[PDB]
Amino acid sequence: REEEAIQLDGLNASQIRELREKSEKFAFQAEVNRMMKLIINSLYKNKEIF
Amino acid sequence: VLKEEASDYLELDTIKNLVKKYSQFINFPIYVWS
Amino acid sequence: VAKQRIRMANEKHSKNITQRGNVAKTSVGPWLLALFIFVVCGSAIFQIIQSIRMGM
Amino acid sequence: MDQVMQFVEPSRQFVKDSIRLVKRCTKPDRKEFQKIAMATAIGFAIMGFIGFFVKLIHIPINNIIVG
Amino acid sequence: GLKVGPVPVLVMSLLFIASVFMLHIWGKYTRS
Amino acid sequence: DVIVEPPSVGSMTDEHGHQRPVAFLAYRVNGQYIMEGLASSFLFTMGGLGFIILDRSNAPNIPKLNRFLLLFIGFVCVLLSFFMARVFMRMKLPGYLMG
Amino acid sequence: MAIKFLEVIKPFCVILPEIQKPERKIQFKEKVLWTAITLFIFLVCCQIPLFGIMSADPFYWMRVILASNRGTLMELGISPIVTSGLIMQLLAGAKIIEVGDTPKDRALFNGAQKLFGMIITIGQSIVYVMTGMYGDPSEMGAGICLLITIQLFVAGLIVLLLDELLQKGYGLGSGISLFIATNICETIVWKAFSPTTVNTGRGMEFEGAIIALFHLLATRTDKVRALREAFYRQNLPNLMNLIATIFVFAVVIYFQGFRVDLPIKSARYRGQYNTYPIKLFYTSNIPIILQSALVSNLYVISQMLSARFSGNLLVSLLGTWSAYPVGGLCYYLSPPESFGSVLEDPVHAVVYIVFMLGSCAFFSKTWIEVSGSSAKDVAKQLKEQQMVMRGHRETSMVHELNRYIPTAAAFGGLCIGALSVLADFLGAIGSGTGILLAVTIIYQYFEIFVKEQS
Repeated sequence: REEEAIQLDGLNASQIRELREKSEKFAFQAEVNRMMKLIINSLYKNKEIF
Repeated sequence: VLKEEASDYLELDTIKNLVKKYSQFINFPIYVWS
Repeated sequence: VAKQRIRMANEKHSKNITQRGNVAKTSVGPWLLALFIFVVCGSAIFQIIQSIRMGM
Repeated sequence: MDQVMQFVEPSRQFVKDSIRLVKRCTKPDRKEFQKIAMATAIGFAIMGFIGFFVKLIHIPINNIIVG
Repeated sequence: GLKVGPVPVLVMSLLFIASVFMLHIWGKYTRS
Repeated sequence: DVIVEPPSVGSMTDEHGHQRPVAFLAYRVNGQYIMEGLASSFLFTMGGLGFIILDRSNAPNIPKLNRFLLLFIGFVCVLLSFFMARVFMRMKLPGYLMG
Repeated sequence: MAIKFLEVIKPFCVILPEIQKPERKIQFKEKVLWTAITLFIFLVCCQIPLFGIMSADPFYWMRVILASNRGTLMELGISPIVTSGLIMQLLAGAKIIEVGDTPKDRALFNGAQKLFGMIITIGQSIVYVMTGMYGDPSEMGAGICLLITIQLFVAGLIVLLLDELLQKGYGLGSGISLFIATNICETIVWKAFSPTTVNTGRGMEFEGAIIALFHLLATRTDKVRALREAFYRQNLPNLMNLIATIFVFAVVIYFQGFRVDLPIKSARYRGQYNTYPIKLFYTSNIPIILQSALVSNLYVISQMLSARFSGNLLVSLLGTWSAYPVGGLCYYLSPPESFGSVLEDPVHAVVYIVFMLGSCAFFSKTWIEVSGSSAKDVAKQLKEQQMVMRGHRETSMVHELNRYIPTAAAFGGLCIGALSVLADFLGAIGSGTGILLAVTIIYQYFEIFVKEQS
């Protein structure tokens, strides 16, 4: 209960938690993104790397 | 001797974009015809 | 006024015999009118344009 | 600047006209004014609350209707 | 241009409001 | 609300991320948000009034048009108020009345 | 010409449905109830969200609904209908459009304007879908876009019928006028008592001014510091903003009563005395609408012109854009942002105030001729009524009205402008023009009550 009480002239405990969660969680999603491309791609078909 | 599908690569902008995309970190200077 | 016009109008009325019950009964600033038109039309057109601009 | 001086004469006269119109028009009396004030106040509150409640109810419904 | 009684207009209005709620719920179920 | 000072609406997240506002406090019966509590309370009052207006409608010496109109309002308030309340709880507790 | 059009449109006009005539007069309990049902159904519809709203960040349109009205079913609302009405009136005043005096011709004219409003709604909806404001048209799909357009179109059509029913006499007054008043009053109450708490970077605060005062007082040990914040908090609705609003109402009520009444009598029957009233705000809110429209129209052209031709000296001279015009004539037209700024640049403040009053007064007088409410039109209307002034010949009556009608219109334009300027500086919630509509509509309903009590 206390972790969500509106705090005037202060930052709510819940809010800070959410914030960092976004940073860490968002980055983790990027790892899935990278693997998705590598596997789901066709490299040589889209061989702009030439 | 590029293929017909590779005409886009022949474009001056396209080659420069590829150099920035992949070869930007090459130590030696890279020159593109202009 | 020339008296000659008395006879002139008399013959005209004589013609009415053929034009029965069909005789012709008779015989706003310009700048302001234009000014209002763009104001009312402009508001509608501009409101549409502004909505697209605000989204864009 | 000639037009501005010419305008001054119309400027004064219609100002005189306004004063005459004020004198002729009926002026609401204090006692009747109180009656209007209560009537408007009651209508304002009664009508306004209907908007207030309907808006409040909708907000939870919005969550359910769309995630 | 048909002349319509006031009460018929009320019922038609309500049906339209009901339909919109049905469409939203149908949208979630069809997605799910 | 005064003692616990909960927010009007909270926030949630998903794999797509981003902060959903929340109106209903899920899975705890003794916790609520400001908006949710007032919305539920209004329904309870409305249901009670619907009966009283229906009772007044039954009085004699009322016109045909007045009597029909009053009855329609009475049933609408009673039925919507009761039915809606069940939906609100069903969302708050997913297993409500489920067996 | 226009009559020739009317016959051409006549097959189109027939399709539009019309409300039934009330067979007999409705008693008061019934009289009130019909309006109330109309009010609730419209009010609920205004907040219903749309379907297939799509949206990068999902749940964007979710957060949008809980704040403003953007994205709701009634977003088009009354704006299409009113535009149709105003344009039709202007054409008649121009005389480019000709309306037959006979009842059948006038009925066709009413049918035409209703149809014209319908056309406006379709065009406005189509533009929004094309602009992709909701989302990319390709992403939505052909089926979704068509359905969304259908939803708005029916929303406009239903509004027309509800307004017509109020005019027909089932419910007192006109539906559209009541609807506009309803939201304005709703805004005042919502700001005062809204419990939603919005998180500012420093801290979360309650939207409601009264709610904010109570919460702030308890939380803070120092009462004096809390009290000052509640009264003069700039970010959120102030306590002072409400007190200004109440003061503005008092002024509007007192002035609204002002009118001049001219003795009139029926020629046919002796002993019958009636007075024809000319109100002080004879023009009504129309002048302010025109003046604001012109300023907005000029602003849009000036800002757009700057982008296309930044180099041109002329575009900069009229206005320099930073969008707010920092300098130039358009900057002078802009209202002063703050009282402190006005002190900083008195010449700018004086120019804006003088222009604001002058523009309204001039527009009101010119509007009368195109409006059709001129003294010449008034006299002819009385003749059909068969009611004439007492003690004067018919021709003389026109001169007698001309004594009062022109002066009233000019003064009314000045007065309406004066209130509008006054409202912003005080900071009272809501536009001054809105305040007049609320009091006027409420008072008309009150007058109807008086006969009923008998």
